[PDB]
Amino acid sequence: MLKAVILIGGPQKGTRFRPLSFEVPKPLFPVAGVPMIQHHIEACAQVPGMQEILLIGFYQPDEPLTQFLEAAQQEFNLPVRYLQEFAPLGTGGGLYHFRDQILAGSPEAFFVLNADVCSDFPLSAMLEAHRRQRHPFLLLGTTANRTQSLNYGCIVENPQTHEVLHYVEKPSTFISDIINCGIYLFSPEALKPLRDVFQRNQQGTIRLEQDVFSALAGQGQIYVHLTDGIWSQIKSAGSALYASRLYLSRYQDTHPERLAKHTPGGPWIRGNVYIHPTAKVAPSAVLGPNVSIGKGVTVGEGVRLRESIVLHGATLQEHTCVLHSIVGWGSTVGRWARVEGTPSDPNPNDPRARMDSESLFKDGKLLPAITILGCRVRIPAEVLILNSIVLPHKELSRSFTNQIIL
Amino acid sequence: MKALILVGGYGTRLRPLTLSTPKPLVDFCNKPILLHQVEALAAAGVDHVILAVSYMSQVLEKEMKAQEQRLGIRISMSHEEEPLGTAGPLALARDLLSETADPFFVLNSDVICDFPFQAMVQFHRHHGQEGSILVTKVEEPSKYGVVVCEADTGRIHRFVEKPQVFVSNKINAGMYILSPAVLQRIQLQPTSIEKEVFPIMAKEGQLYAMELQGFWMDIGQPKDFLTGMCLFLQSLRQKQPERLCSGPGIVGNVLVDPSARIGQNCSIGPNVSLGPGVVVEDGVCIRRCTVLRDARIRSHSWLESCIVGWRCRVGQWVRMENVTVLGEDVIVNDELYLNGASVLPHKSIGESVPEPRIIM
Ligand SMILES: Nc1nc2c(ncn2[C@@H]2O[C@H](COP(=O)(O)OP(=O)(O)OP(=O)(O)O)[C@@H](O)[C@H]2O)c(=O)[nH]1
Ligand SMILES: Nc1nc2c(ncn2[C@@H]2O[C@H](COP(=O)(O)OP(=O)(O)OP(=O)(O)O)[C@@H](O)[C@H]2O)c(=O)[nH]1
Repeated sequence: MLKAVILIGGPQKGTRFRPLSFEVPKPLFPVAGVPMIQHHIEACAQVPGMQEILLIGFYQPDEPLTQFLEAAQQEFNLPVRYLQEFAPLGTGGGLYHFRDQILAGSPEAFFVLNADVCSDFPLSAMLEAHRRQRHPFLLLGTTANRTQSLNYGCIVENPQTHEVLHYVEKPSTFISDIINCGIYLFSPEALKPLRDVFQRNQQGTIRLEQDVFSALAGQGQIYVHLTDGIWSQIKSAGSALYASRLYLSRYQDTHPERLAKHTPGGPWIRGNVYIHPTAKVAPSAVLGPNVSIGKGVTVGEGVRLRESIVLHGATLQEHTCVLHSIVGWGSTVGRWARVEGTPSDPNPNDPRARMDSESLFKDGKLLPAITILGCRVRIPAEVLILNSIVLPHKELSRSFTNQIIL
Repeated sequence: MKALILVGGYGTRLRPLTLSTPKPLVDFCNKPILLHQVEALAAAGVDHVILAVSYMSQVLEKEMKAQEQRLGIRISMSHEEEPLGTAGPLALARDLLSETADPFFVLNSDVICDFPFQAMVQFHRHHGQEGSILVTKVEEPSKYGVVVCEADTGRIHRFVEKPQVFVSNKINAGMYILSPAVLQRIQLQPTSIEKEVFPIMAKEGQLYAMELQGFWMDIGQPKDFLTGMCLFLQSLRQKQPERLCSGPGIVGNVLVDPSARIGQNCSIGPNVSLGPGVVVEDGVCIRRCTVLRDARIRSHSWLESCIVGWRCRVGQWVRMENVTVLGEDVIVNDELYLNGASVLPHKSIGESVPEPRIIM
C-alpha cells in the first residue's frame, strides 16, 4: 500500500502568482488545459498500489477546491482528500501534524510532492529504487547549470551509493550542479526525524529543506534519485507558460488525444496545441506552438495565437495577435489588438535564464516578461498591450507598454 | 513669365525615401510633388519652367522630358556640379531670367498648399517692389523663423531666423516672386538665399509679404509628410469629392489608385493614400498611412501613421505605428511590431522594433 501527499500552499504562497491567483487558487490554475495538481494526481493514480492521495495546505475549502476534489475522485477512482492545516506550518510541519492521517492503514511508502513543480513524475522508477534500498528519505534531483543552481536547493552527493552528503537551499557559491526537484519518497521511518525537529522547536513550523534535509545530510538517511526528464518550478504567473510548453511536449507520449490536429474545417495548427472541446475556434485563425485553449473560448477569424494560455470564457475578436501571453477568465480582446509578451522561461539549464526573484523590477524598470491579463479585462480595439500586467476587472482605453496597470 | 524650382540637393529628412528616388520624385497622394508644382504652375500659365539640380538625377531627366511632352510647357534643366545651395541656383540660370525683365516665381519643392499664383501676381503688381514672399500661420512659432507684417500693406520690417521672442505668427511659405534686380544682387557662390539675400533686402525693406488662407505644409519631414497628406486629403475632399474612393469598408478620406487592389473584409481608415499597384490583403486595417507603389501588405496587419516604400512586403499580423518609414524593397516578416522604425532600403526585418530607432 502506497500513499501520496501533495503539499499545496496557501493564499500567502500564491501571492507571487498574483494576477491569476486573484480568482482561483494557484494549485487549480490550468497548465496545458488541466489544473496544475491534476498532473500530480494523474501520475500518482498511475502507480499500482496507490490507495489515497492527500492534499495538505492552508487554503480554506471553497467551491473550486471542493469541485476539483469531487471531479478528481470521480475521474481517477481514488480517494482524494484535503487536509487543511490550522496555520501555515511550513513544508514539513503539515507532514508532521497530519502524521496519523498519513500513516493510517500502515503504508509501505508515501510520496511527497510540492504542488508547484512541473515534472514528468518518474514515481515508478523512484519507488523501485526505494524498494531496493529502503532508506527513510529519497529525493528526486536533476542536473542544472552552474549559474542557475544558486536559485535551487543544491545536493552534494556521493556517486557510488547515491547518498547526499550536503544540502544547501540557496548557496551564494557553487557547491553542486544537482538540484532538488521537490519530489520525495518517504518511508514511515522518515516521520521519526521530523518529530525530533518539532521537539527542538519546543525547548510548530518545520521547514523540510532547512531543518530536516540540510541537518541530516551525510548521516545516511537521505538519498538521491537522478532523472533526465522535464522539470520546472511554477513560482510567478509567467512560469506557468513554460510549464505549459513542457506538458504539451509530454502530451505527445502521454495523452496524444489531447493535442489538436489539422482539420479541413478547422484552424491551422503549428506545434503542440491543446484546444478544449467546448471552445469554438474560427477556421481562419492559426494557433502556433505551445498554445492552450480553455472551455467556452471564442476565437475569431484571423487570430494569431502563439505560446499562449487562454483561460476559460475569454473572447478574442478578429485579426487579434496574441504572443507570449496569459489571457484571463472572461477577458475580452478587441479586434486588431496585439497582446504581446517577451519570452521568459525559468529553466535551470539556460545560462541567461532569469534569476527569478520576488521583484518583477530592475532599477525602477519593469522587466520584459509574459503579458498577463487578469479576469474580466477588456482590451479595446486596435490597442497594443506589450510586456504589461493588467490587474483584473480593468477596462483599458489606450495602448500600454512595459507597465503594471493597477 | 517663367519660374524656377529648387529641387535635388538630397533631402536629408525622410532619408529612407530619399535614398532610392530623389525627394521631388517620391509620390505624394499617388503623384510626385514636382508633378503637383508643375501642374498648378501650368494651370497658372507659365510657358517654361527651369529646375535646378545638383545631384545627378537621370531618372528626373527621364520623367521630366516625358512630362515636357505630356504638359505642353517647355522645361529647362540647369545642371550644377557642386552643391550651389539655394541662391546659387538663381545665379547659375541667371541669363535665362535676365532674358525678359518680368517677375519670376521661385518655388521650393517640399511645400504643398493651394497655390494662389495669379493672386500672387496681382499682389506683386499692387505693391510694386522687388521681392514678394508668401507667409502662413503656424501654431508652433518655436520651430520656424518668423516674419513681421504690418496690416494693409504687407511690408516686412525684419526677418528673424530665431524663435522664442514672439514677434510674429507668420512663417515663410517657400514661395517667392523676384524681380531681375534681385537676381542681379545674387552671386555665384553656394550661399543660401533665405539666410543672407532675403535678410539684406528685408533690411532695405524691399521685401513684401502675402498671406495664404489655409492648407499649407512643407513635407520635407516624414511626420510632416503624413500631416500634409492628411491636409491634402481634406482639401481633396472638399474640392473634388468624387475622386476619393468610397466604399463600405472605407472610412474617411481615402485615395486609391485604380491599379491598387483592396481585399475583402478589411477596414481602410481615414487619411490613407494607396499608390498604384498596391495589394492590400484580407483583413488589413490601415489608418493615416501612405503606401507607395507596388507595395504588398499581407493579411491581418495593422498600420497606423506609416510610410510604406516601393515594392515592400509587410507580412501577416504585423503592427506598425509611430511613423515608421520603410524604404524600397523592405521585407517585414510575420507577427512583428514596428514603432518608430526608420528602415533603410533592401532590408529584411525579423525582429520587433519596440522603440524608435533606425534599422540598418
Ligand atoms: N502545506 C503547506 N505547504 C506549503 C507551505 N509552504 C509552502 N508549501 C508548499 O511547498 C512547496 C515548496 O514550498 P517552498 O517553500 O516555496 O520551497 P521551494 O522554493 O519550491 O524549494 P524546493 O522544494 O527545494 O524546490 C510548494 O508547493 C508550496 O506550495 C505550508 O506552509 N504548508
Ligand atoms: N539643385 C540644387 N538644389 C538644391 C541644392 N540645395 C538645396 N536644393 C533644393 O533646395 C530646396 C529647398 O531646400 P530644403 O528645404 O532645405 O530641402 P533639402 O535641400 O531637400 O533639405 P532637407 O529637406 O532638410 O533634407 C529643395 O527642393 C532642395 O532640392 C543644391 O545644392 N543644388
